[PDB]
Amino acid sequence: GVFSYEDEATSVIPPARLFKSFVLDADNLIPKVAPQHFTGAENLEGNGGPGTIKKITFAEGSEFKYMKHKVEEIDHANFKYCYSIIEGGPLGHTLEKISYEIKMAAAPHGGGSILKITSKYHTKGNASISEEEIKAGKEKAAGLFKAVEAYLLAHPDTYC
Repeated sequence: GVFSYEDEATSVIPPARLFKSFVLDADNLIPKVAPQHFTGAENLEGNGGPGTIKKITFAEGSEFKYMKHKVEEIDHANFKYCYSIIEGGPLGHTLEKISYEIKMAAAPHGGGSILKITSKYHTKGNASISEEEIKAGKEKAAGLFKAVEAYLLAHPDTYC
């Protein structure tokens, strides 16, 4: 079964800089912003553009866990950024794929931004999606999104 879920999240980061950070620097941004929650991330394929693969990694209790996120599309006109689980352990075993789309928008105050995000859970066979799996997907992304603001306010000499 195909299951799409969309959210908007507010950021203190400006809309093009919100976009630019998650496309140009994410491999370093993950352990920059949350070094106990993630061990790091590494380029396995491409050049940071479409057809890129990021091996994203955590242990958080020393039990090592991995994802591979294929960057499928990057669109600088829309400031849209699309990737999926081509891999995330059990997300290949009873799920098959997770189709992401990060889209920026303006904040109403014009200071920071609104992050818009789709995550699309593809389940194997007739399997219904777990609410706890929908939550597990959101919480790692929302973890990094709140952590990059806290990082950017703690270490402001980055231009992003």
